[PDB]
Amino acid sequence: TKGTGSFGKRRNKTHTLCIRCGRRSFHLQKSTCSSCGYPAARIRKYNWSVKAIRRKTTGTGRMRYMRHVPRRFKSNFREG
Amino acid sequence: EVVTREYTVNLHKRLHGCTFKKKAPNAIKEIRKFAQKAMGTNDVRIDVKLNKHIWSSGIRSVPRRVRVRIARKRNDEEDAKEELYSLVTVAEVPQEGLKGLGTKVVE
Amino acid sequence: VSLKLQKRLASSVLKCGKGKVWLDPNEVNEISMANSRQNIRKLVKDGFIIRKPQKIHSRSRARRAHEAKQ
Amino acid sequence: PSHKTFRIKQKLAKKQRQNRPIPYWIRMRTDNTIRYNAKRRHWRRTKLGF
RNA sequence: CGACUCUCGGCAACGGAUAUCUCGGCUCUCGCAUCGAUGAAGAACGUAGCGAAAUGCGAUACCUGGUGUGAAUUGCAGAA
RNA sequence: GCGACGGGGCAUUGUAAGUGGCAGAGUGGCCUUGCUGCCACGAUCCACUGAGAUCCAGUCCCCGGGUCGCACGGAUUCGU
RNA sequence: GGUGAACAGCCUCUGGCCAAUGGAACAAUGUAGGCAAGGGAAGUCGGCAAAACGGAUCCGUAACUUCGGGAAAAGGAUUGGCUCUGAGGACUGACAGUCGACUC
RNA sequence: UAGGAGGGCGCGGCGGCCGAUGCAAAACCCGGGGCGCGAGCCCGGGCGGAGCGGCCGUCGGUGCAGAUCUUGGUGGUAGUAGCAAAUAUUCAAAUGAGAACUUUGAAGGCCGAAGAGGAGAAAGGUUCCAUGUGAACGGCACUUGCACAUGGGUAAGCCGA
Ligand SMILES: [Mg+2]
Ligand SMILES: [Mg+2]
Ligand SMILES: [Mg+2]
Ligand SMILES: [Mg+2]
Ligand SMILES: [Mg+2]
Ligand SMILES: [Mg+2]
Ligand SMILES: [Mg+2]
Ligand SMILES: [Mg+2]
Ligand SMILES: [Mg+2]
Ligand SMILES: [Mg+2]
Ligand SMILES: [Mg+2]
Ligand SMILES: [Mg+2]
Ligand SMILES: [Mg+2]
Ligand SMILES: [Mg+2]
Ligand SMILES: [Mg+2]
Ligand SMILES: [Mg+2]
Ligand SMILES: [Mg+2]
Ligand SMILES: [Mg+2]
Ligand SMILES: [Mg+2]
Ligand SMILES: [Mg+2]
Ligand SMILES: [Mg+2]
Ligand SMILES: [Mg+2]
Ligand SMILES: [Mg+2]
Ligand SMILES: [Mg+2]
Ligand SMILES: [Mg+2]
Repeated sequence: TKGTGSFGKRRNKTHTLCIRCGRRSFHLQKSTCSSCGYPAARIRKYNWSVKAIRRKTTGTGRMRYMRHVPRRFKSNFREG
Repeated sequence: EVVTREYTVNLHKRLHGCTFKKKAPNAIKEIRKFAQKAMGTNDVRIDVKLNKHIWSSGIRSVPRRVRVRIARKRNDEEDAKEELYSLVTVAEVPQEGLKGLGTKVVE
Repeated sequence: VSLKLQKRLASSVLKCGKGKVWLDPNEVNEISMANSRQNIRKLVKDGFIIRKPQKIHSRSRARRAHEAKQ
Repeated sequence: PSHKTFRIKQKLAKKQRQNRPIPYWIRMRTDNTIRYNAKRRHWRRTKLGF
């Protein structure tokens, strides 16, 4: 029946890890991430969840490159 | 004071009406109670051959009488609650059977 | 002085069931010092660790039965 | 399972390197407030979900 | 005389209120205009003598170089 | 005296193991037998045997019948 | 492995266990499982629950029927152990020899 | 009562005035003394260890017993209900501070092979193995462990992909 008997039959993964965002949201059969929208070129995000936006905007990671643009703007991007 | 004596224990009347999965386990307990009153020893050690005898017919058929010898001895082990211990063992028996055997004292 | 590592590795070395392994009850310390399959095989040779014989299941009563159904 | 991918084996390896109590000398540093590892994981209590 | 129940006081518990704080938040105002195929934002894995996280960094990996300063870093050890 | 054995009484079941049997449906083998032969197998039957086993555990009796073993108790409290 | 038609149930060998908190006692009321003189559904909304039947061999089997069924209808008898008797075979050179596991 | 108004009390800032405090501020505690019809207030004693108060004006996230109110903490219930499926354990010895529960030996039992046996797919992710261990955890306990700590361990032209 539903409930305990039916919960024993979880054996098959609907989602697995996504290469682009890293979350367990890649739907194997549909072949698209439910979180970031991969393989769609643009990223999946909505204005009806501002909280989900701020979990993944700029600044929540390293900013490997854009961290240094403020310092380069001062000194007007000098090239040695 | 060391003494060794021969006893006949009527296990039948002691275990009368006992649950089957407990009779031979309760037979061990009544051997132990018997010896404690027999020698005034709260420490009774049952020899492994006596244990084998009581279990020979399984768990629910226990010998109706047993001839044992009880030997009071010394706790030569310095670390012990009490001075003495008992060693209850199985005892050889004549072809006359248990006919006429009272409590004999071993030489 | 638990001898679990020795009761196992005796079954495996003697290639038998764990209920058929006999470790000598009077020299647990020699057994307890052997911590290896090599050391167990040495105890095997010295008679400190034997293989208990198989329990008895005879077909005499079946043979007599079949020999009376003839 | 025994059949796994390299990518899953890689992530499982990192998860193991992170199940360790903090070094004792961390507790001695100036202006320290770390008491214990607050992220320790046990395979039977919290599943990785991956 | 006692036990139990209720009660008053003293002491001791339980718990974290109150007070006193504050490298945090909130609000207002000002200045400026700077991401990306020359591969961004984001994700992953690595990386320290002793480190898991955070912070930092990329096999040159808690840094290399230049310049300024001018004698430390520090939980322990070591070259100094 | 008590306790444990043991003996007797009382009772339940229904004739123990072993021994022997010119008991036993029959069936093989071997004798110069000759039958009322000798060996071997054989459910059951018969005598020893109203036997054997059990019998207070909530049964009865036991001082000349018997074998034994026992403590000289620890501990707490009470004045009308 | 044995019983048996049987991967049924029941017992055993290889291998594996005795892991399910223990001790004492054995009131009511429970729960699970039995048995009950005489009667036999009178109980109850109601045969609910239980009991009765049950394998195999031989015999025998009605109405009705779409002629295939009904049918394992119904109704009877038998069943252990022991000691025998007969039948049913193979190969080898209407015979001789040897062998032979199984059924009735 | 519903309702309206006046005069007060109390809390926190701001502008001003007047002050207390390491010779002990705030907060809290008391069978301490008093004032006021009351809201409240003043003092004593203690605890504490660094801030605080009164008056005028002005301002506000300004007064709780309730909302099956929100969050946290705490009782009675109560050492109570309860720990009862899967037949079952017993004797010696070792160990140990401590053994009904660990280990060895012996005995008695069970699964009875469409298994309580031996191996895999999925799923898990180090649970595997050794050594050690204070607490916690293993709804009794434990010397013990699928726990904790430190180490070790997965080898392919032929098995797979
Ligand atoms: Mg549904
Ligand atoms: Mg399915
Ligand atoms: Mg699907
Ligand atoms: Mg009874
Ligand atoms: Mg789970
Ligand atoms: Mg007889
Ligand atoms: Mg007779
Ligand atoms: Mg058969
Ligand atoms: Mg079968
Ligand atoms: Mg009746
Ligand atoms: Mg009726
Ligand atoms: Mg009626
Ligand atoms: Mg009626
Ligand atoms: Mg009616
Ligand atoms: Mg019915
Ligand atoms: Mg009909
Ligand atoms: Mg305010
Ligand atoms: Mg308010
Ligand atoms: Mg309140
Ligand atoms: Mg109100
Ligand atoms: Mg209780
Ligand atoms: Mg229950
Ligand atoms: Mg099969
Ligand atoms: Mg292990
Ligand atoms: Mg516990």
